[PDB]
Parts: sequence; C-alpha cells; structure tokens
Amino acid sequence: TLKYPIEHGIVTNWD
Amino acid sequence: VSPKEILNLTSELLQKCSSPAPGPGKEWEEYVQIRTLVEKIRKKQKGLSVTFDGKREDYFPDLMKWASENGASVEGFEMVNFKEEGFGLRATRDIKAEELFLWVPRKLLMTVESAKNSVLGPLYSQDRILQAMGNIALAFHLLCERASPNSFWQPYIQTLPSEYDTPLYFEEDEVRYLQSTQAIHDVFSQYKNTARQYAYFYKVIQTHPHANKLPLKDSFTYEDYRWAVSSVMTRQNQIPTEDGSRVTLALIPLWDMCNHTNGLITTGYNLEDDRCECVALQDFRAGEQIYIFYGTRSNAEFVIHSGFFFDNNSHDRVKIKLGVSKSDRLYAMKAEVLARAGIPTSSVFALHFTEPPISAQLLAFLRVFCMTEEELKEHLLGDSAIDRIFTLGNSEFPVSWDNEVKLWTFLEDRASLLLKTYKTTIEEDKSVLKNHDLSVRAKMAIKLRLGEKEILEKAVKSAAVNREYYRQQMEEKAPLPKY
Ligand SMILES: Nc1ncnc2c1ncn2[C@@H]1O[C@H](CSCC[C@H](N)C(=O)O)[C@@H](O)[C@H]1O
Repeated sequence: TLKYPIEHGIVTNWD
Repeated sequence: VSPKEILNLTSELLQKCSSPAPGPGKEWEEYVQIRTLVEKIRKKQKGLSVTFDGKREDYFPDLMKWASENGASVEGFEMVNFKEEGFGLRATRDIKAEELFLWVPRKLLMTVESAKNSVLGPLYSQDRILQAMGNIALAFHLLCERASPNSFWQPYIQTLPSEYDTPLYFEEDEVRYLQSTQAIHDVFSQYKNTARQYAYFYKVIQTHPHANKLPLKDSFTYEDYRWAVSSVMTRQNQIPTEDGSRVTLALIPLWDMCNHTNGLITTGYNLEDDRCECVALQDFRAGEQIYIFYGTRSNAEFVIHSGFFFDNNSHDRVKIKLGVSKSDRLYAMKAEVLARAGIPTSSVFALHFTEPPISAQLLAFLRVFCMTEEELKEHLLGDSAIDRIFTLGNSEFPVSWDNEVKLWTFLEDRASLLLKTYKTTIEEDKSVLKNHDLSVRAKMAIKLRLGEKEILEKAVKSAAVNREYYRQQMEEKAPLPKY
C-alpha cells in the first residue's frame, strides 16, 4: 500500500 | 510612522501575549485586548510587505512551466476559480479512479531542510523556536523567498492566495459566535500564539546579526506573519526525508491546489523516484473538479487549521475530558488497571458522530471507571487477568451487564450536562442560519457550534439506547459472552 501516506494540511503544534 | 513606535507596540504585545492564562472566565476579554493591540499595529503597517502586480490567475502559466521543467505533471488539468472552494483543479480529460495523474518531484517542494540551506539558514541554527517548530520555520522560509525576487520558488509563491479563512482573519463578532464552545479556546490559543510569535520574532530579527541578510530585516509586518502561518497550516504536508529515516514538513506545489472531498487518502510519497504521487480518488470526467481527501480531521480542525467547514464530514468529533477522581476509594486499583491497559488515569477522549460514538480506548476507560472492587481484582490478579484487560476495548465482551448499564448511564448524563453549557440550543442555531444573511466566516462559526451540540445530542441518544439494551440483558439474566 501507500508506504508514506500524506495527510494534507496535517495539524501541527503551534504552542 | 516611526519604527520606534512599532518597536514599543511589539514589546507591549510580546509581554501581553507572554503573560499566563488569565483563567477561562477572562479569556474572551484577553482575546479582545490582544485583538485591539494587533489591529493597532496592523493599522500602522502597510499590509503585506510584498505584493504582485498581476492577479492570481496571471501567474498560473508560470507555475505550470516551472513545474514542467522540473519533472512534474502539468497535462490533464486546469486551474478554475470555483465559487464553493475557490481556486482548484478541473480535469480537461477523463481521469479514472486510481490513475496516477499528479506527481511532484522533491526539487519543487519547500521543506524544513530547504529552509536550512536558504538565507534563513544562519538564523535557523541559533533560534530554538525555529529548530523545534518546523511549521514556523516553513512560514519564515516562505516569507524570505516571497521577498526575494530571484527565488527558485517564486512561480509557486506568486500563485498562493493573498488571504485565508482561518480564525486569524475573523472579525471580533464572527468569533463571538463561538462563545461557550469547545472550539473557541483553540481559537484563542491560535490568536495569542500568532501574536506572541510575531512580536517575538520581530525583536529577534532586529537583534540577531545572523538575520541581517534577510529581507525581513527591512520589512516584517503582522500581515506578513498571519499570511505565512495561514499558508503553512492550510497546506503543509509531512513527507519522509531523502534517506527515508526521518519525516519533515513540506509545501507541495501544484498538488496543493486540489480541494477536499470525502473519501480515502490517495496521496503518498515514492522514495525510489523521490516525488509526491497522487492517484485519482474517484472517476473525474472532463470538466469536473479534481478533489482529494485531506484526512480524517474534524470540522473544528478544518475551520481552525484549514479555514473551511466541510458539510457532511464523516469524521467529525468533539472532545470530552474524563479522569478517575483521587477521592474515589478505588482510585489506586482503577489507575493500575488503566496503566496495564495503556490508558492514562486522566485524558481527553473523543465523541464521534458516526457509529460507534466512542472508541475502543474510551470504552475501556468507562468500563474501568465504573468497575466494582471485585471486578477490578479480576483484572489485576490471576492467570486470566491479562486476558480480561485485552478485551476491555471490545464492545462484544463486556465486564458485566451491570458495568455496561452504569457506564452508558454515566455517558448519557455527562453528554446531557455538556449540552447545557452552551449559550444557544440546536433549534436556535438552525434559526440563525435560516433567517439571517451571514458571511462565510460567520456561517463557519455557527455551523461549528451547531455541530458540537449535534454530536453531543447523538451521543445522548446512543448512550440511552445502549443503556436499555444492556438493562434488558440484565433483567433477563443473559449469559455473559466469553472470549
Ligand atoms: N471542500 C472545501 N470547501 C470549501 N473550501 C475548501 C474545500 N477544500 C479546500 N478549500 C479551500 O482550499 C484551501 C486549501 S488549498 C486548496 C486550493 C485553494 N482553494 C486555493 O485557492 O489555493 C482551504 O484553506 C480552503 O480555503
């Protein structure tokens, strides 16, 4: 399957 | 418009946004206080430091040519300004599902490592916030290249939007719709963090010698930072490094022009060719918009981080904080059972709109939360103890009929309590959306607060149904299913 699936606009920590 | 006045405002802004939380009961006043300071700085500045003469569509041809020269796919689609989603890709030919129709080599991407090798490199290797937060590093990477006329990524930067629908762009009264909701605290945090970050880095740029070669040294407005962090949070991607050992954040040109629809993730990374690849999520006839599936994010995350509300979001959810009370005489046993199950004593769980309402981890917590002492002992002692813990997250194998009735009674009461902490009701929210003419940003806020209550309302009914199912099995003395 997709060896590195790419979640578009993945939520990251800004704190 | 002296720079010394702006320095005094950013210093006041940094200290205001570095103060501790004033308590959740004064967060709205603090938010308005920070808004007032930000808007006064923004009114004294000239907006985006770099603007382009042509309109956005004028630069798409250069994006296609630039992407074609570096090995990306440029045939089979065109850029169209759609009303619902803004600019996007439209198929100029029939595209069958699972067809590899879009690929972007790594050379086109803007990444944290490309930021390390850019003019931002020297400052990156000294500032801890840049090293620890790749998303902020990408945001300044995007700003420095935007202000550099001969940047390799100019064709991509000149096609980016000039404004977004993240809460950072909302009017005060549009955010006020979110009062007494779960989402508004994240809106507060986003705004306070962005304001603190801008003032912090405004002073860092002015004091660090290894930031003198930056274009930001001459102009770095709040509008610049809001646009940059909004560009990153609405479009960033996690890709593997060149060797494949570590993951990094990236902006993926051309492919990030696709808008979101429901489905499955069809975008991956091919290390053998070192390029992002995307297969068609569904059949796309010529003249139809090309969509992708961004991910299983809630409408709250789509609004706050992606800048839109997605109707009929199959993965929508709300948060619910639960924990074992230290006043409980069975706290020690419950904490040990949770620890052996890999579940903390206190945590933030999720209530989903699609069945089932609770995850396996939340079901396991609620079971232990409502266990009697004798049930806890059977999960801690004996040759079958670990086997009992192994099934705690499985709905097919309850601890006992009484344990189920108690956990679903609790969830129904708690979900009913959460509904009573909102300023408006579901029927009132629907009346506002129907009888008032609202902006897109206002509709997002009202739909967001409506969605929270509708998920809680569905959890109430689903918990009441489960309560009656397991009470039937208990009144009829049903044999407990064993694994
Ligand atoms: N299903 C959807 N409904 C509405 N807007 C959407 C959407 N999917 C994506 N968007 C918009 O597209 C952004 C992600 S980038 C996708 C291309 C974008 N429309 C552009 O003009 O550059 C989101 O922040 C949001 O503004």
